[PDB]
Amino acid sequence: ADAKALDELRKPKFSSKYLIQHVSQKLIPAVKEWEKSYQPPVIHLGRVLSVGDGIARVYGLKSVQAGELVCFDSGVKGMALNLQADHVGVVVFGNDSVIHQGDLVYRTGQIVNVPIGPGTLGRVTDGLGQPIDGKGPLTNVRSSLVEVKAPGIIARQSVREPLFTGVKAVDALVPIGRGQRELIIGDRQTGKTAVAIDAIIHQKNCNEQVPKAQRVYCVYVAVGQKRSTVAQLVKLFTQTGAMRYTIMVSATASDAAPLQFLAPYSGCAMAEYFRDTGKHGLIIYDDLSKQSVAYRQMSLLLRRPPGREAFPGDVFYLHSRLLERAAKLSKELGGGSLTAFPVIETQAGDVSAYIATNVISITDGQIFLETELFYKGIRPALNVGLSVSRVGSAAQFPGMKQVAGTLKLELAQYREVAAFAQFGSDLDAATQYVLERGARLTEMLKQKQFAPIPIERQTVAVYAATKGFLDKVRVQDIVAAEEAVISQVNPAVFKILKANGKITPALDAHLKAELRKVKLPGA
Amino acid sequence: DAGYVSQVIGPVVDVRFDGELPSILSSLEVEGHSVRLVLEVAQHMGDNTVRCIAMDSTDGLVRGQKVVDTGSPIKVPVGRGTLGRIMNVIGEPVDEQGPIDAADIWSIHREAPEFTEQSTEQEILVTGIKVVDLLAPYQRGGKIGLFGGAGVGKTVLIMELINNVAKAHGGFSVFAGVGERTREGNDLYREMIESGVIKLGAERGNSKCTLVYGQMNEPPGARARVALTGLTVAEYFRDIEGQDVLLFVDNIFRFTQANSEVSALLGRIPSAVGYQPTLATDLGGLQERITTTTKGSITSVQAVYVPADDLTDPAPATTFAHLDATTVLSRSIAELGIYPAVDPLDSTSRMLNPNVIGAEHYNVARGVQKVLQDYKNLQDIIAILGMDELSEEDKLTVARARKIQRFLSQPFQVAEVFTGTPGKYVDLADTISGFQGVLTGKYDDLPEMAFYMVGDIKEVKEKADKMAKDIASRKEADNKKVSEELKDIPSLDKLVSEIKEVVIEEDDGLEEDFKAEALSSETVVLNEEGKSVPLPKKN
Ligand SMILES: Nc1ncnc2c1ncn2[C@@H]1O[C@H](COP(=O)(O)OP(=O)(O)OP(=O)(O)O)[C@@H](O)[C@H]1O
Ligand SMILES: Nc1ncnc2c1ncn2[C@@H]1O[C@H](COP(=O)(O)OP(=O)(O)O)[C@@H](O)[C@H]1O
Ligand SMILES: [Mg+2]
Ligand SMILES: [Mg+2]
Repeated sequence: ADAKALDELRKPKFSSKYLIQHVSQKLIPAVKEWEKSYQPPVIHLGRVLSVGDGIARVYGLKSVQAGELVCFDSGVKGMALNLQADHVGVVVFGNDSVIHQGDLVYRTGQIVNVPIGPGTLGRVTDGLGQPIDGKGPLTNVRSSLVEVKAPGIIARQSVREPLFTGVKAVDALVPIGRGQRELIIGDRQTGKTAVAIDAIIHQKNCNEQVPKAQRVYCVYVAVGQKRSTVAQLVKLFTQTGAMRYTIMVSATASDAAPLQFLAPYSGCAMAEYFRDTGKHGLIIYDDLSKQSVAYRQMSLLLRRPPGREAFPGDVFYLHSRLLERAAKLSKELGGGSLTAFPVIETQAGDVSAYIATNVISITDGQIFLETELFYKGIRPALNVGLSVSRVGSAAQFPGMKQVAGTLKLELAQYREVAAFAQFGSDLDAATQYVLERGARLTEMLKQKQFAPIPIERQTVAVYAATKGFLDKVRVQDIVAAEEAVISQVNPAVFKILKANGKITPALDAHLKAELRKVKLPGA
Repeated sequence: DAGYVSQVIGPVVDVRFDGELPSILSSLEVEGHSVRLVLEVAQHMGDNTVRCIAMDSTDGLVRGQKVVDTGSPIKVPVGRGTLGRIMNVIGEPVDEQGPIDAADIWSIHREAPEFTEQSTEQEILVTGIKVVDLLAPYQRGGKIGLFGGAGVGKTVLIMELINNVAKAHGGFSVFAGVGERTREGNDLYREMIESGVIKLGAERGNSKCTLVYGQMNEPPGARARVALTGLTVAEYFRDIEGQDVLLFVDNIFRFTQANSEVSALLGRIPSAVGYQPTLATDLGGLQERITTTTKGSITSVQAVYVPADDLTDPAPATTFAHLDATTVLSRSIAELGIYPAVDPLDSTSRMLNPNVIGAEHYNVARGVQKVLQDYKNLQDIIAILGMDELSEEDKLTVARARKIQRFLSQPFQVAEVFTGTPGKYVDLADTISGFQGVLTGKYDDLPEMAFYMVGDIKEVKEKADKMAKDIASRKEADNKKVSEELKDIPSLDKLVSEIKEVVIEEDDGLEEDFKAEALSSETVVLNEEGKSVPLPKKN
């Protein structure tokens, strides 16, 4: 059975010819008698062997590349994922009910690509770039690969520009940066998308204010969501005007599993146009926990062996190569940036889940949203003891950095005494004074939905709480007390605070003067 | 002569050879690829087919693409020419400054040093960190593990170990960035231009650190081999140069994780929690090469990420046996604001021995761990009672241990860019005597949080001077303060007038450089001849 005597059998050893001389003139009239059932032989095209569950096994396709767009004869696109010795495993970009056994598969020649450019700015596309908003095809646009590698060490620079989100629980405690990847992680219905929508809405308020190059172009990637939630979100972005700077990639729950797998890469390539041209991008991978489930479906049906929670082994590389494309480029590459907000949903607060611990180790910061802080009135439900940021200083407002340093510090003294509030001894006026002030700082960070705050109005509202001017206010009406602090304080103190960037001591006098001129209705 | 691509499933390529298969661990080059694709032979499949792992992405690979054999494993440049350079997994310069001018390129695959060429001497590597140098002192020539989850401070701790030790070392260092963020690989590169550890241009040879980077965007073949690439540079400075080396490996966990991402595609059924069946011998094959021989020395500091703060996970639990020192960073210490967040009990070193560091350093180290374990057993009854009836013998062991938890914290030189206070270097004799006074009871005179974020014992003693000045402030509230306007304060309307005019061009900068090409509404495919045609109108 060894291959030495088996390849020796290539040499002729027949020693008789009473079949070779007989059937050679008998074979061609026998093949021609059944040639109605012969499909024509295939070499560089493809032919479907088996199709099912969104996976086509394709015979032929000799010269296809790995990860290459193929096209079936019914018009539906595919992607050659695992090139095996006798067939090609193709994931189907759509419904596999139009594919039969014996359909011709056509190689398109190109690796998978999406339209990128200024023409995508304002459109709702699917997970491959085709517009689903019903506004015609994409004009003023060009094609770019979805699998661009991340910029390396020599291409990047340090994250120094802020990119405020408009949520003062974020912008004071967990400051985002301009090329920073920050995770928004929490349970179901804890306000994950809210924190990300308030970031996109706040960029529209800032893009009509900054000189043409600090403008931030948002991309919302809606993976696995239902289609009516996405339409409920374009309606919010159009009535706000945020849809002028926003692209929306939406591979919904009815789409195929390779469309939801590819939509974070499709949306990142559209957001990489602004990073690679000197502009600034902001991408939200909403339900990145749903991309890994879509990628798990393809690999289990490509018969790749499962791992932790039946996920593929390379599911860390699924999210690490996606998020590392969010960078801040150097001056020789334009100076542009791209900051990512991936969203991971946990199950019953289990942070120790498999996909959850991967993206925590990939991203810079975390925004933890707990469902028990959500029902205590704290909205956004930010867990301050768990939400960290890698940049810390030099990526927030310099005026906020003076007044939020004594907020992150003084909220730690509030949590260290909350495990000592069942006895009620409250000795030596220390554990009771910080329990009165720390309760007045968590009510400061509470804010509404779809109404982000400018950073000059955030660094004045928390100026008024870490310092005096709110010491004799009840903890039930601080949320209405800032409407005195924002409106009744003379609004030219915000213009000089926005233009300076820090709280100058000439302005520290007027911020202490005009905060005594206001009458707070707390009584 | 050469081989051809038989099968591409993810990052794992099957290459078939018509006679003369390459060896296992040998390097293969793929001919005709867009970039330089390097395959390392993982196994022999059996029907004249080898199975490989790719060092770059396998997108674009064609079945039948020509693959040549280099006849050797992955060889990288080593020597003085790699100092002050950033290297790839395969030895390419990714710092965009010429080629790497290094002689005698070395294979990244060798076996461990033998049992006879092992050193047994134990000299203390003084760090400057008073939780490291007191409770789990490091060993020069030994192996240090910085355990801890995500966000507890492994990279900041390994950055303070660089500017304390690797700057005042004299010998060469090697940073091996294995599967980490490219942002912090750029932050390490840029602040070693400023500190002078890496010099560029004609003074390149005066550099003291070789960078080898295999970060998170790389495929799992490159992440699984870049820890051998940086170790090969450290093994050249140990063996041939005879020097003392500092090998900093950020997240050796990513070496074990990258071998797990290819393990099921190499045809291995999985072991426990989800790692490869070869988890203890792939990690043990790497860690035993990082030793101090009789030729030279390697002092290795390795960050070890524990998944979800679980020290019982088998990838950090396998690393514990390979380490002389162990710095377990805890999230519970970090959430109290204590930095570096070193667990004072869970951290262990081979140097914590009275025959090595002396019975005076040893007894104050065990005395701190005694009072800190007693505080951990008293916090059960404090939350039920209140700590007011403990008759001042257990209230003294609470008040002394709470001073010790603050005094184990320290400002770092690399952490002043996000904290504000400058870092402190504490000497070895200055922290043994500082922790003796809190233990024997010299410094109950000082308040409890005066020990927080200081250096020497003469800094807490002067922080209690500042803390009792500033609480003797805030006594006057009438006048002669900044809030009166007639001193130097302009009017709020005049202050607005010094705002410089910023302009807005209202066009968002999009019509100036873009090549808006035409995208076909039709789909365009290739026929049997390879020629571009429209899709045939037949379903
Ligand atoms: N700051 C806030 N103030 C008030 N309500 C809020 C706030 N943030 C979120 N909510 C509300 O909480 C609910 C959940 O918010 P959101 O949709 O962002 O959660 P989610 O985690 O994305 O949920 P799902 O898992 O259903 O997608 C909604 O009713 C939303 O309006
Ligand atoms: N020594 C330190 N001093 C002060 N803050 C620190 C220190 N180490 C870490 N931190 C804080 O905690 C975070 C975790 O640090 P990092 O080294 O990035 O952790 P890891 O590598 O374990 O994720 C930092 O971004 C910073 O906010
Ligand atoms: Mg949502
Ligand atoms: Mg790290």
